[PDB]
Amino acid sequence: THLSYKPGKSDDNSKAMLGQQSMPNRPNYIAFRDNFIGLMYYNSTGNMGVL
Amino acid sequence: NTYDYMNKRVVAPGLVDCYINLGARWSLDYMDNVNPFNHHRNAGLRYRSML
Amino acid sequence: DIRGVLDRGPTFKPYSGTAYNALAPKGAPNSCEWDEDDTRNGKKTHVYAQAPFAGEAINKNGLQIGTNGAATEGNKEIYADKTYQPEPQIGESQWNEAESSVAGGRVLKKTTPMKPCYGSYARPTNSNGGQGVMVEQNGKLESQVEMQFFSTSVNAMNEANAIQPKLLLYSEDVNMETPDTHLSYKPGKSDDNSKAMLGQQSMPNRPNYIAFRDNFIGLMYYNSTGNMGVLAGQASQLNAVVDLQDRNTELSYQLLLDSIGDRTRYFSMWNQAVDSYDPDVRIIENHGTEDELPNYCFPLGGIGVTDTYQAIKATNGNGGATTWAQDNTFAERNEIGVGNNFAMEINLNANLWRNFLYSNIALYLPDKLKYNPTNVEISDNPNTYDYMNKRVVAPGLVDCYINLGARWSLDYMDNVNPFNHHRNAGLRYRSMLLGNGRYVPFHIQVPQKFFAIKNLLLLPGSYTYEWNFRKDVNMVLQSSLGNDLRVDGASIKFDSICLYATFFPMAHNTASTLEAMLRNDTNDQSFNDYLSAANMLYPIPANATNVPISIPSRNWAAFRGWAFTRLKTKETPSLGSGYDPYYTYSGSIPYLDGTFYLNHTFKKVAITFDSSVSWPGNDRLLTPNEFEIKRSVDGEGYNVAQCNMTKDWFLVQMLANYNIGYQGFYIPESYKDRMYSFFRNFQPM
Amino acid sequence: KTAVDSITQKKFLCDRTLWRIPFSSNFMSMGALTDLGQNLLYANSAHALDMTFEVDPMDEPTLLYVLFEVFDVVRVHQPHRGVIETVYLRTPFSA
Amino acid sequence: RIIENHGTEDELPNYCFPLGGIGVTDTYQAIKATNGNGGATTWAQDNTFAERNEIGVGNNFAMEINLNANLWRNFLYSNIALYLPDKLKYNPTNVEISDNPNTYDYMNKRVVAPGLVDCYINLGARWSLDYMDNVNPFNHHRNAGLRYRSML
Amino acid sequence: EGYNVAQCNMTKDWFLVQMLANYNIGYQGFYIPESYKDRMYSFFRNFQPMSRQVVDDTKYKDYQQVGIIHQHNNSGFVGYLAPTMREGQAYPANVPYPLIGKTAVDSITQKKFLCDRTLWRIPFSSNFMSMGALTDLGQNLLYANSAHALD
Amino acid sequence: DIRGVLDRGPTFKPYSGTAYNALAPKGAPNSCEWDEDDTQV
Ligand SMILES: [Ca+2]
Ligand SMILES: [Ca+2]
Repeated sequence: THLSYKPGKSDDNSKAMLGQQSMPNRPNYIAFRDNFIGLMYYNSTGNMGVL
Repeated sequence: NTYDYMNKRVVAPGLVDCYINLGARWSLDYMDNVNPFNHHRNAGLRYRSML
Repeated sequence: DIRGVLDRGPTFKPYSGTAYNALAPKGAPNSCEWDEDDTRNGKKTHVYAQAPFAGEAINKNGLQIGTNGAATEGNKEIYADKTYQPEPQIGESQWNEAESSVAGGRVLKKTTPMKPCYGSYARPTNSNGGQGVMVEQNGKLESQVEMQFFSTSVNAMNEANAIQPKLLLYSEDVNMETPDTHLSYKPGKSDDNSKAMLGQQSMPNRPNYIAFRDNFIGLMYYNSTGNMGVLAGQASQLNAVVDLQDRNTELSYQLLLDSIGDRTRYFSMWNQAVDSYDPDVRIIENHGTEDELPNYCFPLGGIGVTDTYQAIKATNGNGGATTWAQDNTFAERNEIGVGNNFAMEINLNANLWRNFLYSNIALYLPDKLKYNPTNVEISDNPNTYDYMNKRVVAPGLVDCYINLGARWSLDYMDNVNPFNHHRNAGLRYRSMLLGNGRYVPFHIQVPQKFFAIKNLLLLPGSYTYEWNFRKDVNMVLQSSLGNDLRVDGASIKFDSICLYATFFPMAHNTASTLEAMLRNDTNDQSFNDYLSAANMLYPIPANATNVPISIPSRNWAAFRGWAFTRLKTKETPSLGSGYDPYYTYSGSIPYLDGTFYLNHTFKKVAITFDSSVSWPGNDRLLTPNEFEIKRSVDGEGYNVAQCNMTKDWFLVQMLANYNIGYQGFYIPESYKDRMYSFFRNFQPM
Repeated sequence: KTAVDSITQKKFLCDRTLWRIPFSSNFMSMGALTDLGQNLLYANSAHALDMTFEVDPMDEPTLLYVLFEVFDVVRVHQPHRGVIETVYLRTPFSA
Repeated sequence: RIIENHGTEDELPNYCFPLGGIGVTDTYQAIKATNGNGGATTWAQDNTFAERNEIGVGNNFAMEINLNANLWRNFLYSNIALYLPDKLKYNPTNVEISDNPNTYDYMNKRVVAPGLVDCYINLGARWSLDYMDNVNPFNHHRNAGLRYRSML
Repeated sequence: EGYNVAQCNMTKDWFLVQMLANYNIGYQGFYIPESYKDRMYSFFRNFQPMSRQVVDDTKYKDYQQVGIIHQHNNSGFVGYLAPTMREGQAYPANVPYPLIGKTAVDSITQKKFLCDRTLWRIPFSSNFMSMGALTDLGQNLLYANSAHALD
Repeated sequence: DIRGVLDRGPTFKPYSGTAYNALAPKGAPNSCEWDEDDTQV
């Protein structure tokens, strides 16, 4: 979470700070692409494969 | 580009609410040019990332 | 190809629920003030409101909110503008936010009516959102908002001019409208703003879509001897299209389009979207809800009550008995609770199920189970929109307990035409195609549906091609509820109509060869309509269970068979005639797009040639001389398929549809069994 | 444990169809022009038809929708340039 | 069969209100403004306004509640929690229970702690619980065919 | 608008070209192409028209443009320009404009479509059909015995 | 057929909302005690 409303500036404990609140961070997944696209070079004169 | 900038820029709820373009099956003009696949609802990306 | 302008009238609401302040409670009124008899007699005025905004100080100018530090008069003050300040919605920040000194707010005037916050609108009147009405003085528009200072009531106890101010309310005037909601509990007949009127409630009006029918049915005159079309050779001065009042074209095109393709997908060009209905609205799979856990709200700040307390450091005893004392390290007055924090409570799921079960079934019950309202004027015309909007239907009829745990449909709801609804997905799609407003300029393409020239390959020449179109407003359109449309005044005007056609860039000589080859006598064109049936309609007076029909002597060469069904007279225009004035229903004709529901309302049928020789012939059927469709419970040995029907009628239907039945039944293949079939649309309960 | 005594009801729904009875002698469909349609009995003589219906009562006026099934065919001929002629046949219930 | 937990979408608190809309209340009284001649400002009491009016100040009384989350828990519970293996349960307190470990009474009157499965069990992972695999998943009221046959 | 079609804004010519180049339907009257010829990356599986109406700004005599900051609906029950604790007081709402009922406003209509997830095609045929893996015009002599520049 | 070790950084979060006291009202703080300066000293 990250504080979605911070009334004060200094983080010191104070009477007002009993009013701060929160909000969950947005989700983002991360994985391997479809069909591993890009995992294998192609189409580039630099690193041509060999059979 | 990093995460926190995308996580802490806040946007007013009022821009979209249950009184938007009522009755009309329709897409928001700001959203006809934003890649609709970099979007967390995506089933394939979700499945791959869980796997 | 047609271009025109459509107006859908005043009675078109395309959404369930309302739009304005929908979160506010359905009995909460806005800030206002009304008049009470003095207690001549100087009638007094009472105020119900609150002041959310917090400011600095109050003087005879108003409430000060700014401080221009570099002002010419030192630190001159900045008072809120009376036209839009203070904003209605600006409030506090934190859940505690201890009270300020002064405060301000907005409040209506006694002149305008009072309506609950749920469903309240008033158009703005300045660039910054002001709602105060304007008045022309000296030829220029000016405002009328006027302060209303206020102050403690403790006034009532000691002290004097020490009376200082402590809450300025700004007060004005609006042009309040309630476009899509109506009153559901009005306590008094009179309208003068009482004390009790602060508790009136409002609810929204049933959604009601209006759009073009499927495949643009009704837009072109077919089967009308008065206004038959024409496609003929120009010089011929002789016709080439003939028609009778029985060739029922539109249903035939419906069925043909069913046969050679799928239907559960939509094509925008011809409005191809058949009208479904949710399988759970018609038939209820009610088995309660999952609520083993209780739900519970909580105090915005977590703990609700409290109880000051005092630190007591343990200045322990001396020798024996343990004494105590006080400490000065801590504070002196502390907030502390005891026990479980105060909490409210709600059952979640059952509320959602109950809301849905009321809203999607109960409002459509047959009219004879509803009761007029109190203290609201309701139209005396039992077809218009208002009547259907304002009757009251007891929620106790349908709720969580009805037919619990059983799969069933209510006997009241069997004969209600279930394609007139608002979850009929095809209707929603079509109504959204045009747009959600009420003034619509449109641009459409209509097919040609008469079979005898539907596919004919024309050959070179000059032809006269001409046709007629309807201007009626309940034929070419269709509602969602079934209300008339001439009453409510929705109009439609055709401006330009142009004709398009496509060719093939065939090679010259090849086309010449084909033309010469096809002009010969012996290779002409043959065409056959899909339905290939007659049409007979016979009246059925109310509360009768017997219909005889006789056909006089005639020959029957090359017959095929009988099809039949039943229809409601209120939902069927007269044939042939170009305009049926006695027609006052704009729902969905079954006779013109194939939507039948009365099929279960039959008992049996019997046939005879020359009044003495029955025709199942020769004792084939289990009953002697009659097709026993359905038996009542007395049929101790012939009910089949765990339901009402008899075996033999089941056998006859299964044969005639799928050629199954002489070797044990089973589920016929997919592609052999289409949407309008038998087995796709069979439900025992 | 305390269930009251009860009786049982049953009924079916047949939304969105037609009821069919074809003119075979075995209730099958073995080709469009059915066998009984050309038998000598029903093609070279006259006959009179009587149908009797028993239904379930209602409250508003209604219509019985009967569909006799026959053939409807059209032959279209066009000898010269820009002249088209046709002929129709609708067997019994003819024009 | 497979618990596929993504959390729930809740970025807005959902609040409930007072049946009337305005919170507490405090009597108040109207005043006017006879000029403060040569001096500050007077402050009298006008007679046109009846001298007991209702008014709240600041915001209004309100209570909070988390709709989506609450629904999800109900769910997981009612649909996965109860069917756990017998050995993960304890007898209830001060109520009779038949000793025959098969009949309905025993099958019902036991209690299973909703702490074992929560809104955070294996959160974010497509997975299935160890105790559940070797327990039949066709004996379950979420069944379709069994429901259809029971209702028929 | 004399040429647009399918209740959208796409000229008839482009619709004809697309339908022919994809499924060779278009010389016998249009209809929904069959399933197996219409896969995921097809055209007709990725074509959606849409339209709406909004409030005109030159005929509604009492039009008053309103910024975001001064817009209030559901006031006193929601936040102010953020997802935080509720603020404010009850009041009639200022502006979602009305479009239905006895009190409509002068409105205009807008139309557009969405066709993501496919390529726009043009076949190099004489009459835009798929008559063979090698088109006919590619064999036409004038294109196979000289050179030409393209623009 | 490859094998390796993958690290998705610190910005990896596969769920909407959170898992820590999800029901608790957003505003409320937990038990605490802070300091103030008494000006009457
Ligand atoms: Ca009080
Ligand atoms: Ca008081």
